[PDB]
Amino acid sequence: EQFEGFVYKTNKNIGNKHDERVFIIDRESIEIPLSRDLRRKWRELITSYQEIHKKEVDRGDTGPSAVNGAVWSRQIIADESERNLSDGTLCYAHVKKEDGQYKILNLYPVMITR
RNA sequence: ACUGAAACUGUAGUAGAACCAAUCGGGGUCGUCAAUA
Repeated sequence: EQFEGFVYKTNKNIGNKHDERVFIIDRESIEIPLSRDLRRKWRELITSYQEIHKKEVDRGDTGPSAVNGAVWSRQIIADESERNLSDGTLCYAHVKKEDGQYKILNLYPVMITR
């Protein structure tokens, strides 16, 4: 198939990780209102990612001590610009179907998330 | 069409009486962290 879209390149965050993912915008798409609730949740979650390892990042560790062959995930080393959910920022959305509608629970920077 | 003279603003009087630098706090202890394939 031929597709187009964007690449959600994070980094080699895990030792078994081989691939980045790219968002096949060429096809089906669904738009959902961005509430202020999801905005604060993102900022709080991304603050958590960036603050938790601040000591490890500042002392110059290239990746988390507990996972070998791996480097900081994009959201951790990214700036506070990442912490603000600005126009065209890429995400994973945690979603379910209810009342016949796609409810969105959270926005997450990675597949298996904090 | 003759300058008055002479005279300590001084004497007595404790910036002091009362007031707590003090109240609370085991030098203690477990699972997280990373995200894909």
